[PDB]
Amino acid sequence: SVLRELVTYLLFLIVLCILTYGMMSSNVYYYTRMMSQLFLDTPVSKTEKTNFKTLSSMEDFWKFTEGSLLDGLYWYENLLLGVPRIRQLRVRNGSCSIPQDLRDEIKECYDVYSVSSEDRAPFGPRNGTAWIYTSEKDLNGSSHWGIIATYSGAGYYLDLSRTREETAAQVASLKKNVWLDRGTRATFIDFSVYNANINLFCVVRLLVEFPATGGVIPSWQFQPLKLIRYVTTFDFFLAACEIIFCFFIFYYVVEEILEIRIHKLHYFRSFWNCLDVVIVVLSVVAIGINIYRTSNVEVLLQFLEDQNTFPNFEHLAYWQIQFNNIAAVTVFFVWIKLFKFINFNRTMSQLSTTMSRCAKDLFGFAIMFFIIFLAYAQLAYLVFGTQVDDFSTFQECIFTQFRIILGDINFAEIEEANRVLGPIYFTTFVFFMFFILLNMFLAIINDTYSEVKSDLAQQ
Amino acid sequence: SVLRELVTYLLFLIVLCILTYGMMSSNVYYYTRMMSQLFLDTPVSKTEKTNFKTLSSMEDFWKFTEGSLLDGLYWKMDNRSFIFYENLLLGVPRIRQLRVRNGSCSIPQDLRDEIKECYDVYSVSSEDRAPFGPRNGTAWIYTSEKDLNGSSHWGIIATYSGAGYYLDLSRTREETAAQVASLKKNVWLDRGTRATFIDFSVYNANINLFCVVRLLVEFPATGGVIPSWQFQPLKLIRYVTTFDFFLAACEIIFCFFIFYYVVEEILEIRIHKLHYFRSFWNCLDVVIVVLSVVAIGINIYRTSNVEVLLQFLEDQNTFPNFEHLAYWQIQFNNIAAVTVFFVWIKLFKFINFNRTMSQLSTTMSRCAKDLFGFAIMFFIIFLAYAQLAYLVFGTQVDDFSTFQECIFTQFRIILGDINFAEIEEANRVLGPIYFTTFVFFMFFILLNMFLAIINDTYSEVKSDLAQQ
Amino acid sequence: SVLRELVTYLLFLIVLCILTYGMMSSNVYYYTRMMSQLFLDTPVSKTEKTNFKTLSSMEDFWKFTEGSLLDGLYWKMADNRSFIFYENLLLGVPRIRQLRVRNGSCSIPQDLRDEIKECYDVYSVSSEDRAPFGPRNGTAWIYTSEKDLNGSSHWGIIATYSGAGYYLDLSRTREETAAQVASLKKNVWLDRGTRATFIDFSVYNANINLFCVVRLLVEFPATGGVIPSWQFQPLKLIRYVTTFDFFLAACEIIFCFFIFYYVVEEILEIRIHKLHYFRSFWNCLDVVIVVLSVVAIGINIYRTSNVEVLLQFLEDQNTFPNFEHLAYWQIQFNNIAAVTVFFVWIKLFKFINFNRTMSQLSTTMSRCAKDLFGFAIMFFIIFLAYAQLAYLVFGTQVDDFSTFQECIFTQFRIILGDINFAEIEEANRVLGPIYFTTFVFFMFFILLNMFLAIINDTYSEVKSDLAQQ
Repeated sequence: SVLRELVTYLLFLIVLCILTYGMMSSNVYYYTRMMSQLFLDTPVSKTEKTNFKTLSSMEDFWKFTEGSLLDGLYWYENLLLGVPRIRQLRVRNGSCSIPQDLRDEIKECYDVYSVSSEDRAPFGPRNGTAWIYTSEKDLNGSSHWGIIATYSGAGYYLDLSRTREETAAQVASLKKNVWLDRGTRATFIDFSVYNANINLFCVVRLLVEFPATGGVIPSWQFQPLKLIRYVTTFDFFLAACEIIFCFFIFYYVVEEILEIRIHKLHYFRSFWNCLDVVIVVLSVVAIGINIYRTSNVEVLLQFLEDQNTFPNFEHLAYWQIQFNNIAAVTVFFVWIKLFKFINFNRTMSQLSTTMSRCAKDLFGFAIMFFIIFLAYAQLAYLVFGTQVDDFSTFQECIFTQFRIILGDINFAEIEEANRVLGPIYFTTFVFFMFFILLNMFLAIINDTYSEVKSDLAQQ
Repeated sequence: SVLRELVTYLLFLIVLCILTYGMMSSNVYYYTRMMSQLFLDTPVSKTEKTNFKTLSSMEDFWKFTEGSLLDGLYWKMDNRSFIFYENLLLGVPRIRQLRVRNGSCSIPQDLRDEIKECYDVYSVSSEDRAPFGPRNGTAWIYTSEKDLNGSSHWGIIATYSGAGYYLDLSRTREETAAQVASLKKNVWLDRGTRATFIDFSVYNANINLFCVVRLLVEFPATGGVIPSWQFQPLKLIRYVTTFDFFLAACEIIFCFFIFYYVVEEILEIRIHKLHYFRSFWNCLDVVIVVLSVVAIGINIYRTSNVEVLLQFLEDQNTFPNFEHLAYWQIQFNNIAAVTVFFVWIKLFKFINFNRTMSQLSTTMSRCAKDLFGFAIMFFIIFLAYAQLAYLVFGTQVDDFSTFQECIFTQFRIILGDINFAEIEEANRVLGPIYFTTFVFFMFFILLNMFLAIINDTYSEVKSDLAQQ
Repeated sequence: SVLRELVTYLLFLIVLCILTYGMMSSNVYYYTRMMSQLFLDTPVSKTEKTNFKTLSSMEDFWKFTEGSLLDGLYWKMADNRSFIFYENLLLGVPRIRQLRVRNGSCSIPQDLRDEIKECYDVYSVSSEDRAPFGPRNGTAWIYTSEKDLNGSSHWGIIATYSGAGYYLDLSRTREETAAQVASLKKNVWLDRGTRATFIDFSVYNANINLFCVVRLLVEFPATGGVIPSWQFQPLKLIRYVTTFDFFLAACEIIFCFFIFYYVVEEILEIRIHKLHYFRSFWNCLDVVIVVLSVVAIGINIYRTSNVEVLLQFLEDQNTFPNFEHLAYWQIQFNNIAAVTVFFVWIKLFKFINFNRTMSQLSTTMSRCAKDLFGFAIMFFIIFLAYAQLAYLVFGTQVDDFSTFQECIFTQFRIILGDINFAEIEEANRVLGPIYFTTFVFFMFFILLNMFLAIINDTYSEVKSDLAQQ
């Protein structure tokens, strides 16, 4: 009856497990450590200890862009794959309204970054393309969604060279004619690498944000890509597994459309059918991303030998990230669907009936729990927001509250920032979470279990 | 009926949130962060690895003042000083110490033949009010609290006063260094010194936000140094942008809501339903109204009491007195945060839109007199353990040095965030006994008693409402 | 009536708190912290990063004695006194003392009596050396008895040492203590037979009225290595100075009167009425409190009445102040007072019955104690089985299971999640993960829930019985 259904699903599960195991051991994560450590951890020179992880000004950034960058870009032992690009976004003088109370000394004001306040005039000597505005369309750029703002794709860009002898000269020329004024608000550096020692790709992005209050906020992201081809037999086995998984999910969506065709009258009143639909949509988006990257990985090999043109390879990294994050939740949902099927004996029948008969009550109390949770998170944001660095943003406040529930409290800066109303908040939060609120879920489950056992016994 | 109350409560909550996050400028953290990293983490000199956070003596303070402070204060492009090329230093900084007099404490007659001086711990009754050193300037002459425009501080060791021996520094670096060198030559920090303060302010005209800095160094009566700091941003030129006018309009609307709520509360307390505090929502409304009125009072008091800013602006070569404004800003922020928390908690009055939520609310309500009655006993045991820990470990751990610190350590014990390598070496017996018994009684007795009360109450409430 | 008992207990509690928290006065934590940071955390020299807390050999100890110790002891301004923080006065001179064992004090196998020549046992009073050695000139090379040294046993980490040994009294200035220590180092003073070394001194700090007694102990185990330990204790020996001291004395007298009254009342209530008197748990608490209080009073009387060492020091202040027994008895008195305060606060449960909510909870606890004891026997038997298995398997490798008590402490910490599974997995790749996983699973899934089952059953039973009746 359900033997085939269970069997098909079990077959489907082992295919996913094999694919994940093949994906879990790509020997790439080691490579990304040992490639990021070259740029973000090597001092700028033999004298200073400053690196990209701990930038603190503009002069050290100028030191970094001629030095620890060129030193690690031309010499694990990766090599270049084209020409890199440096771009900046900046605001315009007079973007503010200085209060009339004090204007005899404050002559220049630059607002925080925004599209309305962005500068478009040609500044400095108009010799090249770094001293003139180019729109987002002309650069084929997109948003970045940085730390303190979101940055567009336009700006003042300049493509570097393939030989360090000329890249150093041109970056020194850009340093001589002052390029990073007070209005500079962000700076991007991008390039691509091959590392011919091991066949594995990567695209890099380096960001420096200049706040209106002084200082720098360095940010980075490394995302490798794979050019997997028919090399070994295990690769052939994985490819065959991928193909049979594509056919299996095709069959599965056929049965799903059949289910929604004959049983269209009611298909969302059950919790499991929603699981099936989310699983199938995540699977289809994952396979779409996979086929997209497989189609587009062949375009990029033109830059391996010699091409003096910047390769625009950020969408590949974005979609690789999305693909990984979709695959993780997909396999989690598949394992939960497996957890559904265990209803063989009377004991498991009682357990499943108990878990199913107390779903609306648990959902109902989740609302109260999260109302209290977000009230506490908002209190923490309003009290420690400016000082602690663990509560600087609302979502970071929520994450810190979840970590505190799992016993990862600090309480050092919490008490230092506010000697009263900080300890009060911590003690009340701990007392109410660990003794009162979290026990309501258990109370609901206990009462439902007792009711189910009594009902079956009297039946 | 209830819909009108719900919608007016929703509008009140919306305007309150808009007010709170209007003055909660995004990414204001990095301004104070850069200031702290500049004035705290910087080593006092190129050779030394000591900074302000790790001061341990008085020569360390003298090296810091002539070192990291004069580097982080004065920048070159009587010209002005821009800290990060954006932050402008307003006026001059001020340094001020508090002293005690020889003879404030008495030496026993047994040891009077080898110990002469005796300086008490800091107190107002034992404070030095006499000139000393080369008595020519204001750094060697006592100036009272009112003649100096100060107030109490409440440091770590004690609560210091607003008087003492002060000196207003200069606008440039060349002569400020000379002033500090002269204060170092003629000994300014003797054995009598009990505290020292440094204050200054910056503007950063890009955003419209002042910053007030205070660095406190306490010299305890046993020897040593306890450093402290405080960076607080302020906004005193509010009306600059259109969003500021929007915020002012929301402020007026919020005052209108608070007045309406006060009128209704007086009406419902004076004649109708006298002594109606038997409910919970009424008490919650009273707390919210009282907190809102206190916040409005503070805002009214310190929204037009900005004549210190005008007095600085008419002559910018003086010390800007912005400490009271920072203190009242901090108090206002605390009151507003608590008010927002309680307004959010009030939302439970309206979530009864089905049977499940109503049943959950009833179960949570009917277990209020039992959980409170057992929380009394829980806290009796908790405070007994805290007292024992204070009496045993209060001299040597740093986590039990004060009673409140003892209480905080215990809530942290439950989360497993302890050392136990310092509890066990502080007292080899009665330390492990403490830890073992505390863990056993917290996890195996009282937690299960809380859960038992909750379980029994939920079952009884559900059964009785279902049967009725 | 009950109000009389309540008010008398409240007055007793108030007096006891006044006394104990007057002893725990304004921050002496910083007084202790300054000294400990000055001596323990100061690196032995400019280049090396070694401090007293991380000694590893004999040469490290010799660097510490000639290095950070003299710098932290003697401060500058004719051979004047040294004020440690310009405020703490070094009293008299410090003393250094060691313990030794005899050459050939063990048993070595006859199959190696030509390969192994010298042997020194672990420390024991039957194995300690008592003969002159080296350049037998002064008191550093001649054994001096415990009675002649006015000392006592210390109970260090490894063993309980004696009050005797080879001692030397240092000087009042750096230029002479340095020479004395250099002469001790040249004519080798620390051989392989050394088993311990002590350093003692005291300071005053007249700004407050509080002595500090410091002892630094370094043990050399028979298997090699160094184990450092320390002890900083503040004392008040000149009590009556200010008016608050007179207030504390009056409170002391009042507390003694309360203890006498309680003793006579409990004696007259155990004389005839209720000759058993012990099956109440409140009478047991009363007698526990009375016994602890009279022990504390006796210790206080027999330690304060003996400040004769202070007088002897005050006659001539170029001698070693012998404030060791005073610090020891101060520590004992502090422990007894802390426990007494704990139990007096716990006795407050006798009066919180003002309504039904507290009454039913107290009844629930009383009626569940009898079953929780029965289950706790089994819980602790299983706990001790796990502890002994961990001691026997991981005891020689992990450093967290070296002794049975350490195994119990480690298991209680594991219950909190304060453990490092990597260290216990490396020691034994099999039976390590099994022990940890099975312990966590059975402790949290089975043992922690039977307690809840019993508590909930008894609570529901008593609530329903009261409601029905």
